[PDB]
Amino acid sequence: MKTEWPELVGKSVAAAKKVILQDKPEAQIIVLPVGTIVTMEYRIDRVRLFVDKLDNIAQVPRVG
Repeated sequence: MKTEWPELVGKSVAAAKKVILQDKPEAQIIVLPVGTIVTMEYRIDRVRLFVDKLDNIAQVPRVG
């Protein structure tokens, strides 16, 4: 189980989702502005995409 996609930093949401869904077809993908405060709960189904103001991936996407 691959759980992180560092190679997607700087990519658009559209591009990132295409790669993630190949690896984890039933992923629950949520998009949030980078810096958003989140809780510590671990959700194995989820992959949060933290984006910058240009709508590009700003932090390494990971399961959780």
